[PDB]
Amino acid sequence: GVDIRHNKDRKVRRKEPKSQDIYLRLLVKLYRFLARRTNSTFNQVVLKRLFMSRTNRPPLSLS
Amino acid sequence: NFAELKIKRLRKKFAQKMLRKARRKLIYEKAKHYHKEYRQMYRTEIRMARMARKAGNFYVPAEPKLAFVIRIRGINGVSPKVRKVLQLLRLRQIFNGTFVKLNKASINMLRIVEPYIAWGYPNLKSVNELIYKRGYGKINKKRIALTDNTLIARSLGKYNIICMEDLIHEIYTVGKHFKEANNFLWPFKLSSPRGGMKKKTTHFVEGGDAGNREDQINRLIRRMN
Amino acid sequence: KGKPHCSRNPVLVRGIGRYSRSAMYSRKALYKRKYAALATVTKPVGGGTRVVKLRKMPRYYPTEDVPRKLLSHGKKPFSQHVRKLRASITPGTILIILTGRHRGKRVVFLKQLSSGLLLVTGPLSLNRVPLRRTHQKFVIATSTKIDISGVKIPKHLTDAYFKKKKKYEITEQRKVDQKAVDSQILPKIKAVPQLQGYLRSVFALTNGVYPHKLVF
Amino acid sequence: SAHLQWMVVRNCSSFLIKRNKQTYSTEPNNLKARNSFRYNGLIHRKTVGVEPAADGKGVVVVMKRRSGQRKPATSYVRTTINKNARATLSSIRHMIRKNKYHPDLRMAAIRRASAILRSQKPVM
Amino acid sequence: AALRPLVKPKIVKKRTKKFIRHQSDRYVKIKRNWRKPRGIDNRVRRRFKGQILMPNIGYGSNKKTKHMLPSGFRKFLVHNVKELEVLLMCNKSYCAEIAHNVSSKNRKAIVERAAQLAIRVTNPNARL
Amino acid sequence: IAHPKLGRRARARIARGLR
Amino acid sequence: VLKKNPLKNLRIMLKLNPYAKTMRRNTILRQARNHKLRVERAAAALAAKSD
Amino acid sequence: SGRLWCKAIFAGYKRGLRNQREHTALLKIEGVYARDETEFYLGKRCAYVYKAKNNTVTPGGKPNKTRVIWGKVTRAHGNSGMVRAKFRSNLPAKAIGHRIRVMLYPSRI
RNA sequence: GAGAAAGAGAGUGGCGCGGACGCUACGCCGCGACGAGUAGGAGGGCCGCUGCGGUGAGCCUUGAAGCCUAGGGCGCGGGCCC
RNA sequence: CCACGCGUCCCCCGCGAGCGCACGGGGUCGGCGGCGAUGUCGGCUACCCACCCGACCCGUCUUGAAACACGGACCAAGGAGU
Ligand SMILES: [Mg+2]
Ligand SMILES: [Mg+2]
Ligand SMILES: [Mg+2]
Ligand SMILES: [Mg+2]
Ligand SMILES: [Mg+2]
Ligand SMILES: [Mg+2]
Ligand SMILES: [Mg+2]
Ligand SMILES: [Mg+2]
Ligand SMILES: [Mg+2]
Ligand SMILES: [Mg+2]
Ligand SMILES: [Mg+2]
Ligand SMILES: [Mg+2]
Ligand SMILES: [Mg+2]
Ligand SMILES: [Mg+2]
Ligand SMILES: [Mg+2]
Ligand SMILES: [Mg+2]
Ligand SMILES: [Mg+2]
Ligand SMILES: [Mg+2]
Repeated sequence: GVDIRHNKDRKVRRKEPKSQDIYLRLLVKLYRFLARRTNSTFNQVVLKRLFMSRTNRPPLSLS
Repeated sequence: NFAELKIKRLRKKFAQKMLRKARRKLIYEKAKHYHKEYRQMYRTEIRMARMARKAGNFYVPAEPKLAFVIRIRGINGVSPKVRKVLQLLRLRQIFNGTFVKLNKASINMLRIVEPYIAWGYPNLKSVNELIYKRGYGKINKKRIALTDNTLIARSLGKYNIICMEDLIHEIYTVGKHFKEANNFLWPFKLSSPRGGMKKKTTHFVEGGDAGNREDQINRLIRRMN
Repeated sequence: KGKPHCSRNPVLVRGIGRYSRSAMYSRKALYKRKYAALATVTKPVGGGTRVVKLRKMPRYYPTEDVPRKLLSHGKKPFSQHVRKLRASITPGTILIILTGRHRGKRVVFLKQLSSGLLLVTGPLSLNRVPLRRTHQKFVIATSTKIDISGVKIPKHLTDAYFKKKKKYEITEQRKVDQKAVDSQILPKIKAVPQLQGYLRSVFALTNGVYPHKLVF
Repeated sequence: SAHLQWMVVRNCSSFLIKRNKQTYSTEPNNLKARNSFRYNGLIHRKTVGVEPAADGKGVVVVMKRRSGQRKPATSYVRTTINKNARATLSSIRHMIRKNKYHPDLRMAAIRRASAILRSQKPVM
Repeated sequence: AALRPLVKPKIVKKRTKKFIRHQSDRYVKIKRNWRKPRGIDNRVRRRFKGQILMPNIGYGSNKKTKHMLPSGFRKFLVHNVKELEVLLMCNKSYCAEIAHNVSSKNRKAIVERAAQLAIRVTNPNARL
Repeated sequence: IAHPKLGRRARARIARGLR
Repeated sequence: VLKKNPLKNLRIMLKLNPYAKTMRRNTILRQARNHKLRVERAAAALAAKSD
Repeated sequence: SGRLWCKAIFAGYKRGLRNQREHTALLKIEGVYARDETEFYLGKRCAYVYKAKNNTVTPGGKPNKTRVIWGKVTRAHGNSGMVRAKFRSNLPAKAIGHRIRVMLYPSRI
């Protein structure tokens, strides 16, 4: 065989949001494109942050 | 107008064609100089053994610095120290094989593992046919079979390793960047030995196949390859 | 335009010329040979002149269509393959036909035709085998030859001549070619004693007869 | 808009039909009749459609005009083409190409016109 | 002749026998529809030799030749005549099938509409 | 010669001299 | 890409290593030349057998 | 007007002790009994010829009862001149110890 | 796709009306390595049952549900269509 | 011999064309032959039978079940994380 351990073989992170919101998924369709096709990593961070959950993107305040 | 655009792109295409052709002349004359170097390396040891014999003295040759290590025993029931040293030697499947340069840490790592491997000192023909027949490269942690010189040059160009025979020169004459060239090579997946094994579970001294057969590994790469 | 030469590299083995690139620079003499730098017809019609378009657009389009293949290189068509015999077959060899309705019969081999096939007659006076083609693989070649080099096989008989048309009736030129080659072969094999009885007899395996042990 | 409408119509429309591990869309102006954003006949500002005529010869080509989007009665324009098979396809080709009128599916319109004309010449 | 498809590959299937559930041959109460058996001493579940096979994923068909009939087509279950203008474009890949519950005087209308639209029907002469 | 920036004039000179 | 074998196949070997063409030219010339030399020594030894 | 096939006997399938692999016949050819000697027969068309109840076709003739399962001879086996064959459908074990004809016609001579 | 940080960048002076497929972006495609499993945990079900809101200008006395079937089939399978 | 020419200052001694063959980013033939209307052609699977190899009966509690461990004659419906 091969002596791999397959415990951590699967990265747990999100590929898409768990929301069926459609404006959020159209923002995803725009930033999938901008992150796939620019070299700037701001778009990858904004893609990963549109992917997140409500408790992972908490509201900052105006202060 | 496009009478300028097409001649500019033709000049660029001709420029990169001329660049590629000069690279191929570079690779040619480098392989020639490597052939000359291997001639001189092979005749130097014979010439010095001859001069020692005609002076009556002996000539202990250079203690060999490059081994090829093959995992001969399977996954099942392995002690954990031996497990960790095997998976630092990158011998995970059975009948894998990696090149390993020799020094004090490495020899003792090998004789912790010694019942599980067969390792020896490979010839230039062994290094050649291992890189050409089973030699693939760990590119972007994918196992891309080495079909061009660009697969080797894009990963190992910064160590002045730009073609496959230059990779062979590095592995055989263990150079400065042996770590990087060998770690570029994926662990070799050899077949089962044609003709067979005399005994898997005992050392080569004891009428078996484990352990350190010295240059009799060049009998065995030829039939596991 | 100049008259073409042939390849100044004699072929040493396949794919390797006997002369290197600098020797061939010298032999080609490139050193003194350097250099520097539809769809419409207009026809008259009795009106005016009408610009007919040849290569017209298609009338129909199928609702779903296959794509184009990838381009590969060495896959030549059959008519331009390279053709080989065995070593044991030279013109004049007696052969043992193993597969047709003329199975087992001993036969004089004539020549190697253009589509790989052998030309064949164990002469029709002897064992009723005409000018036939036979496949090289399906044939045991014995070591019994005749001095056939002084015959004139007709040049008008090839694969297009023996290839089937579509009751089969023998034409006249079949008989004429059969006679014109048998009159040259049959006295040449009556000169070897007991050879015509050999060519009339048929090969067969009896008890205690094994083809690996037996030399032919 | 168009993507906003597609994010609703993509799964819960009534023209959608899902069986036998296939999927289709039975909407009135769908070239190739399949469920896609590219070919959908309701959610675009400009759309062609290829239909057989009420007379049993030739093809009515449906265009969606530009101005009256929210006005479904004076939105579509019919043109009946009752010609030979070559000039019917040439008319559909020029109509979609040289107007630059949604050229994603000029070839799909030509296929569908040819399939209708195949079915409209008599049976074997 | 019939209506030939676009492309007709050799449909290689990995297994042709069905999977019968373990000890369906013994009892009548055990219907032969496969149930992976959760026994702790079960000779099949732990894969002995010479036993009833289990339906792993590796027996899955090729994706290019999956759900593909021996004629080269794929089915599509059709209820009325308005579900053949659907396959008007998938003429060369997807073929039509008429449902069981569909009447005769509608089935023959379906059949002649599909004969006009050049769509092959799997059961074109069903009831009559 | 054969590495791109520093061998640019060299490869250009060879390309001119090939005529 | 399908990995063709540079030890059996030849133009893959030249695609990886263009000096292998002149090494495999010079060694075929060497084999043929040494073969002619040994046949000439054997024929001279047969002339010595006749003498 | 005589025999044009060598005599061979379908000894068994290619097998281990607790496993057999039915895709490969083991053929024992009469007269050859060593690997030095089995070299002539490699690649020869072999055939298992059998009769049946109802008539089937026969090419270059009229229908009769006899039937075949063609094959070819792939590689030697053992040291006693045993050989391996592969038939285009696997042989029934009806055929154990019954005469497979092994032809001559894919000749390499 | 090409061993080499970055432009097939703009500026100032010395006849024939033609071009396949695609992109349910939850879609489609390309590379690599991998596949044991009880207790257990998780995911996907265009697997299945009963009922409700939508919908198929759905099906049905020119014969629905059910039941039987040495018939044609699909799917690894649950099952399903004839 | 993977060496190409010219013109000049120094020292020590960037666009030439055309064709063609192919050990070159995975198979093609621009090669063939037979049989076919009342007895034959194709259908792995599904019906019966034969032969070879394998092959102990399920659930369960168990350190360990084919067990001389207990439950089970056979079938249809009901039947247990709400
Ligand atoms: Mg594995
Ligand atoms: Mg696991
Ligand atoms: Mg995990
Ligand atoms: Mg052990
Ligand atoms: Mg062997
Ligand atoms: Mg038990
Ligand atoms: Mg257990
Ligand atoms: Mg598992
Ligand atoms: Mg048994
Ligand atoms: Mg119990
Ligand atoms: Mg208890
Ligand atoms: Mg107990
Ligand atoms: Mg337990
Ligand atoms: Mg007991
Ligand atoms: Mg008791
Ligand atoms: Mg109890
Ligand atoms: Mg009881
Ligand atoms: Mg129940």
